[PDB]
This record gives sequence, C-alpha cells and structure tokens, in this order.
Amino acid sequence: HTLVWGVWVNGVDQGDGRNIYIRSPPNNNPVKNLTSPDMTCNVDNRVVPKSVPVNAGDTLTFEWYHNTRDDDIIASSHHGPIAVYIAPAASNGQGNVWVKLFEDAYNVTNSTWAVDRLITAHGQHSVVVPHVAPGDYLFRAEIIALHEADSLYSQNPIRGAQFYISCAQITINSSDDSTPLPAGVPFPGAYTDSTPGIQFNIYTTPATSYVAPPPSVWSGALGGSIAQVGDASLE
Ligand SMILES: *[C@@H]1O[C@H](CO)[C@@H](O)[C@H](O)[C@H]1NC(C)=O
Ligand SMILES: [Cu+2]
Repeated sequence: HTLVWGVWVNGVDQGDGRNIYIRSPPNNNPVKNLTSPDMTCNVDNRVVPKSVPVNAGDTLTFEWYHNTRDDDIIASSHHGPIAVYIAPAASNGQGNVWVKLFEDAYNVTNSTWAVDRLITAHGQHSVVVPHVAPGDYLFRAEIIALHEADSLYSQNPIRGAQFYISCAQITINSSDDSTPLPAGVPFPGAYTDSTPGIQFNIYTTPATSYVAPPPSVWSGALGGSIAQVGDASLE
C-alpha cells in the first residue's frame, strides 16, 4: 500500500502533485485485476490540471509514501519489482502505447528487491527523460508486490500480485526528437496470468530465478535508478 506524493526534476522538488500533476487514486489500495481499465493509471484516471515541465536528459524522480510523506514508504512484506513506462498524453494510455524506460527486480549483490531499495531510498526512484518528440506525456510508475503472488487474482480474488500504479503528467519541452517513441504495449493487456513474473512464490523460489514481466526496456531509454535524490525533511 503506497502512493506517489510528487516528483523531483534534476534533484529539485516540484511540490505536492497529488490530484495536481499526478492522476492520484483516493487511497493506497492495490490494483489486482489484470484485465481492468484500472491497470492503465489506477482507479481515478482523468486529466489533472498541471503537467510538470522537463527537457530530454533531465532526471525525473517519483517519490512514494505509505500514509504520510517520507514515512515507511511501503510495508517491507511487499517484495517485488519496479518499472516505469511512458506514453503520449493524446492516448489517455489506451492502445499499444506504453514504452518501458526502466526495470529493476532483484539485485543479487545486495540480495535486495527493488521495493526493499525503494524504502531505503525514502520512496525515490528516477528515470532520465528520453529524446522523444516534444509534447505532453504520461509516465506510469509501477510497483508489483509479490507477497500473495503464488495465487492468480483471476482464480482467487482475495490473493494475487498487487500493482501500485501512478501516472504523472509530464511535458517534454526541449528535445531534438532523435529517439522517436517506438510502438507500445497496452495496459490493461500486456500482463496475463501466464506472463513471466505475475505468478511467483517468493517463499520457495530463489529471488535469483525471478524474471520480471516483459516488455524489455527500450534501447532509447536513459533511466535510471532507485536512490534518494532529495531530502523531503528539509522543507
Ligand atoms: C476484472 O476486470 C474485468 C474488465 O473490467 C471485469 O469484467 C471483471 O468483472 C473484473 N473482475 C472482478 C472480479 O471484478
Ligand atoms: Cu499493501
């Protein structure tokens, strides 16, 4: 159970984005139904009044929280991967539009899941803004908590992989469009019950054997990291 508070650009806090530049749902409950329109941008997908200006090559940092800003972030039980996607705003995230800019699942050196390192990072994870066409975009940050992912939601709706999905409205101003955005996957649609990484038993299967759901990260990406860029407590 986690939500996005706002974003940082190049290490500068853009301010509380909830219902402003983040298409925020009303609470931190997970999405579990892989076929639901809620997979696109969570349960209250609508245009919000602001879009954060960035340029290609900027660092865009999502900041997550549990109950209050810079708290425990997400329950430690919620081991799983983190991804970021991009699509043009004109899509409203419909169709074959979502391009993967970032993937982190399990780090064998530190023996940590992406989620574990997100807590250590005070909720902060980043992508580098790609050289796509200037214009309005949705950046879809996705945490998958696997603590009940031994079951499939489609079979047992009180269990399943848990998706914490947040869409940020981002406007790319300065970009040479040298890496124009390639075809995307649909959400809902890309993840199915047979997709690698959707059904997994983190209690019996070695984390080293985990494979995150496709698609692969776009070669055009520059992203990106799970790491604290700014200190929320200084504000
Ligand atoms: C899952 O989502 C689909 C598509 O909206 C819907 O038809 C189905 O009823 C949902 N399942 C549950 C258990 O709500
Ligand atoms: Cu939770």
